[PDB]
Amino acid sequence: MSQSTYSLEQLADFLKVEFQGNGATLLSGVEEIEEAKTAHITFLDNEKYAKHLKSSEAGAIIISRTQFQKYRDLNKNFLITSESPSLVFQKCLELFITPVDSGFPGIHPTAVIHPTAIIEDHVCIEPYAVVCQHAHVGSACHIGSGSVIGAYSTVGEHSYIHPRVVIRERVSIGKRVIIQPGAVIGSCGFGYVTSAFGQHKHLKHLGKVIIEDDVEIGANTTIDRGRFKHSVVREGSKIDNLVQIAHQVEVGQHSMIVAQAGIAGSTKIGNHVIIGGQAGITGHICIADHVIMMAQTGVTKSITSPGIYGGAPARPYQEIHRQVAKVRNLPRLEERIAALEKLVQ
Amino acid sequence: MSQSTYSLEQLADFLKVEFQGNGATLLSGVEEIEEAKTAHITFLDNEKYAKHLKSSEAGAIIISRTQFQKYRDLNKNFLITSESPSLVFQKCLELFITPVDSGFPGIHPTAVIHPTAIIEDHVCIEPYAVVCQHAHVGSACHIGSGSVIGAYSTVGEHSYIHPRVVIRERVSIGKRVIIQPGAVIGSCGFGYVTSAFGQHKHLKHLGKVIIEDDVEIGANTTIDRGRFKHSVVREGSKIDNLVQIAHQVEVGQHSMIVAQAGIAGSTKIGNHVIIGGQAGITGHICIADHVIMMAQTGVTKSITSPGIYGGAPARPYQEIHRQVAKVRNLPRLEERIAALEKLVQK
Amino acid sequence: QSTYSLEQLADFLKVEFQGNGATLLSGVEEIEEAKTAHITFLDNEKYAKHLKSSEAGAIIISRTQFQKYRDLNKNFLITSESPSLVFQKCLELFITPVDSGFPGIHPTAVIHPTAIIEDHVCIEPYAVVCQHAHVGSACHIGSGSVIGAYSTVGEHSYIHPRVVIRERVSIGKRVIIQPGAVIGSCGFGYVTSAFGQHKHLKHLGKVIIEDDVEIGANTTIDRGRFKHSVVREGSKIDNLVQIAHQVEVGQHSMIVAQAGIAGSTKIGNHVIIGGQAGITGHICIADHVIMMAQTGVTKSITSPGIYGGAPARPYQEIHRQVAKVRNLPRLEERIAALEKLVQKLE
Ligand SMILES: CCCCCCCCCCCCCCCC(=O)O
Ligand SMILES: CCCCCCCCCCCCCCCC(=O)O
Ligand SMILES: CCCCCCCCCCCCCCCC(=O)O
Repeated sequence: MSQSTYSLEQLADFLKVEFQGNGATLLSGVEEIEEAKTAHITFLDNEKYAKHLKSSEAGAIIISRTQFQKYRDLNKNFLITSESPSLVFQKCLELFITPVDSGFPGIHPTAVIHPTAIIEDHVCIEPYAVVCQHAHVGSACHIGSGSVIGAYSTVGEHSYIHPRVVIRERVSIGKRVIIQPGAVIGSCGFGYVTSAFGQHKHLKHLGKVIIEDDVEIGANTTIDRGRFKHSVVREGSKIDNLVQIAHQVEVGQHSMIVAQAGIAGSTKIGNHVIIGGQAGITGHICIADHVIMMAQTGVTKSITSPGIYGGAPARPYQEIHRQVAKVRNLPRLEERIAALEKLVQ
Repeated sequence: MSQSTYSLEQLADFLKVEFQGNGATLLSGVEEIEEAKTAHITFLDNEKYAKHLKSSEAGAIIISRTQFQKYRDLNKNFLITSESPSLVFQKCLELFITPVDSGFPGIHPTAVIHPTAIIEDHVCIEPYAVVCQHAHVGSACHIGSGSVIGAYSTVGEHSYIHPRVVIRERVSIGKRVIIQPGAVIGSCGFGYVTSAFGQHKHLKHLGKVIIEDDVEIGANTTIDRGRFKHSVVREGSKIDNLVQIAHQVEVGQHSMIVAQAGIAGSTKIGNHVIIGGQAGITGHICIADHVIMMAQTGVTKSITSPGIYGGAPARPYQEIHRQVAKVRNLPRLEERIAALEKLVQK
Repeated sequence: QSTYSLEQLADFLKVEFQGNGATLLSGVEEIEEAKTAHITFLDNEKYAKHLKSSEAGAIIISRTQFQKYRDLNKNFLITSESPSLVFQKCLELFITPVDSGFPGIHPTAVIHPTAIIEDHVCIEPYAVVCQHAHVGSACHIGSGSVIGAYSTVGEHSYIHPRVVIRERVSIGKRVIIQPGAVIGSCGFGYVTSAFGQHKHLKHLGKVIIEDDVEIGANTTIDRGRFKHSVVREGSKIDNLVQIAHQVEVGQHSMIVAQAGIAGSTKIGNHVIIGGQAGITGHICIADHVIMMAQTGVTKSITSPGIYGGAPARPYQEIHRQVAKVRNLPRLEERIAALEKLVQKLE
């Protein structure tokens, strides 16, 4: 609704934060640091940008105490914080732009709930959502339009599920979980026995999917259920869009899987891992904790020790960095085998 | 059986196109030029050398004025146009297979429409679709069965939204846009802050997504919203299936993204660009106008000049072509040290 | 969930046992962490090391494999069938499938008067069956799914929730389709003005899914401009897969998650396409060809065998290539020091 302006000083008092420069500077929105004019509050997160600070027009830059110590002399208007400058920036963001809901509060009449399903306090089920037999929908839970909550599936308190998500049977979603539109949770794992005449016999997958607390699942991401055990995404992990997660995959706590990456069956990913965009990881292997996998990686063996890895096959960062450099240098190496065929003897 | 027969001349008059050949020739279907028979209507590509034309045994051949000039002397039945042969072929095709909707005209009773939302005239909203608060659906739109138009979002006139599409809140769709089944427009960016030794906190994404006119978005493709700025697909760009558009990516006009490709956050892609299938582009870069990236390209840095690119990391095409070759020639280069090490006399 | 003894299990399975047939067992579990109460099996090799020291109450094992471990004092169940299959027979003794609790045709189903629905068929809340569709007997139509105009579903097929089937698609007998899939979206074909502009062409071809095909979650299959796209019988397709327009997938082929096949390409019978592999348009893949994950096929393949890499090359050749690439620092040695006989200046 708004088109609000506030004074630098007003913003500071709001943010409960120290400031230097004109208290009366007028600020009408937020903007990233390179683009920002005198109308905008902005931030610098960590040194990545730097060059963009002394030239910036920003009428206010949100800064940390160390960065203020580092940039003290520059003639800018600062808001000095001890929290993440990006996280203080978010507070400003939320001043100018407020979230918006669908405008269908509580349980819409068109929402179908099976008699055996248990509905908790303060829940919101949107038009045309379907809750199946013996499902548990938690307290303060949001279920979006045309979403499905399958048989025996449970959705822990404060979870938010966007429009057209499919939560198959026997899936348990933890607390404070966010699922973007299109996500499929609990699809059949891709398991066959090929007969001698080359015909593929389906193996009925009767496992579960466990998605733990504070996990996020992206748009149109598909997580398959295990054959008999469980596919698991552990507490705090964040999964981007269009991601494959095959039967009996386990993802650790506080891990990140970027868009369009895929992980084959019975692979375990450790805690605090990053899987880069469009990466691929085979079945029946492990990734150790604190591993970062670059974008477009093909990982063919377990990665046993922490560090950065890239390429396909995946090799440690230094080894692949060298490999690329040497491949670019083949023309210059043939030139050296050339000069050598200058031999008279 | 064929629902229809026409004479060359009858069809010429239907198409509003000149003809050259035998006006009485009978025509009862369409086929591609290398498979067409006497009863068939076909078109001349734009490629396809003279040999394709000559040995074609087809009742009629849709051709352009320029091409005709070059092939005046050939005894074929020609349907000569100043438009694109294919576009004209299209109309011919539509005489043998007629397009079919779902059979639910106008606004279905089961559609749910928030009182605060404004639905223009002549709109088709199919069964079980939801239109949220302060949404605006323009005149002559189609909202597919079960699709969702989010809070405050706008759809321009003559847009076709197929079934089970999610348009999230604050999304702007222009005129004549087509969105395939299952697409997701305005999901949240993948943007987090890291605290407590690598725990990831959610950052509310409150920017919009802007889709300009004549843009097409393929099936199950996902287009995230910016953090505060906007994700933008410009005029006339066409996006395939299973594509990822990351937070606040800007795509130029008349650019093409092929299936399964992905652009990471905050990247600019200029006009007349083509991103081949299953490609990846990192965040915070630029692709100049008129760039073509081959399938499975992995782009790591900006591209500032036009032309074809491939490989991962992406290099100009000339480059990865020599590379593949020198790599392939590795044994034959090692064989040359199996000989240039025998000469080690004294 | 109950308990059985080895002997009872052997007799149920019609399979021979070795070890003590009094051993009580009550569940299943992967080969490593199987206790005396768990049944397990061995059907690859990468977990074979876990056998010597595994504690399973029962190990289902092939006649061939049994030779290598029959000396160990583990309880074995020995079969000449698929160990995995025999294992499945056990699995189903402890866990049972669950339906949604909505039998037959839910009153919210919206069915067009001109559609035909056979006997003994389930249609779950808010499904939408459009004009001139036919749904065979013993079919399951999952919640919020769409069956488009003139589309048919063969008997005993299972459509999971939120599946979209567009116009003129024919699903064969006993097919499974996972949530989110999209069958019969528009092919990615445009007429490109010389000027750069891209013009839409309604795709009107039919799409055919033959009996026993399985299609994965969120997989998208496009229809041809006017000619047909076919998935021949028995083929299994995984999640997030792109099948572009006019593709023929031969019979009993496997396509793994996130693969993509480009336009009007023909895949043989008994073909395996690995995860994230890509195949260009207008080419051919011979019978019994196996692509590895992340393969990039750029040319037709005609000889059966294992293929990998990008561009695709036969197994032993890409192996050797990776090998010679890794070797490059070592090969530079034999060069650096080969050059350092400019000491032959004397
Ligand atoms: C230095 C050599 C590394 C090997 C080259 C491949 C990956 C480089 C890392 C940057 C990202 C690659 C492009 C994919 C981007 C994406 O999908 O989001
Ligand atoms: C880039 C596709 C256009 C066709 C022109 C031929 C260029 C060679 C194909 C690029 C190499 C990658 C092969 C995978 C193809 C795909 O994913 O669709
Ligand atoms: C980009 C490939 C060319 C180079 C040589 C290719 C052989 C090794 C790469 C195989 C990747 C296997 C990773 C599995 C990915 C997945 O499961 O989806």
